[PDB]
Amino acid sequence: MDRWNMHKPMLCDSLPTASRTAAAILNLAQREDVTAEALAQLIQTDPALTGRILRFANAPATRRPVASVIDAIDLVGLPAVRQFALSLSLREGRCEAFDYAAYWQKSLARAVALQSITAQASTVAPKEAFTLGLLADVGRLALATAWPEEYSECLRKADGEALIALERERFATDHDELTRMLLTDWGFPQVFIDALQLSQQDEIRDEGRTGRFARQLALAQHIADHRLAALSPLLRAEARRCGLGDEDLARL
Ligand SMILES: [Cl-]
Ligand SMILES: [Cl-]
Repeated sequence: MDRWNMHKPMLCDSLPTASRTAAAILNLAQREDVTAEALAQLIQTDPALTGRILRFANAPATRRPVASVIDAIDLVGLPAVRQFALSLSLREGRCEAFDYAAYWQKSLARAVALQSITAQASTVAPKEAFTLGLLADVGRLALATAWPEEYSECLRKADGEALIALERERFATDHDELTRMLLTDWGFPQVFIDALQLSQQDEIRDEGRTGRFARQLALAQHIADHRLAALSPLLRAEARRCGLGDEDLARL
């Protein structure tokens, strides 16, 4: 497991993967002849393994950072990435009150939504956006993994802003700050973290690419929450402001 460093909390190797997803990743990883593409498609359904891979690929010597499993593969080679995939052989999970299935389901759905949204726009590369969507709240997984019993207490007594406040008290960090710190450790440049933080405001007025990407993130989040539960006038207005064709996003 990973040590919890109070000054600079950081989990990566120890984050769990879903049993079914791990089984399938291992199956493919042990397959005699698997493509880079098939392996990446499968691996990028898992926030834990995706993070580890990005972090490895972005570690100080390398050269430019990557933000998708397929780009990591091109950069460091399929054999190295395969090693990380086979490492699952060696969880999901200890935090009693944390809904892991819900977390994994929502993370993928959001990744998929953000990819579609950005695919019809010109802000960021959709494969990189997918990854950010996948990882947008990986800080939740990390707290649940690091402090399973303490975090179960928090989860039973609070949600929303009150949960954030409770996390700060117990851990001197919260799941959103932790996410940004993780994403920063794993190689993402600050504009992406800022766009993510922006996307979490009640209302996103900000101009520029950062504002537009933030509105795209906010839309992926709210749309994903909606299916897995229409959009408010504000969100529709923000949707219109990025420019949106609809409405295969509100279902499938
Ligand atoms: Cl440490
Ligand atoms: Cl604990």
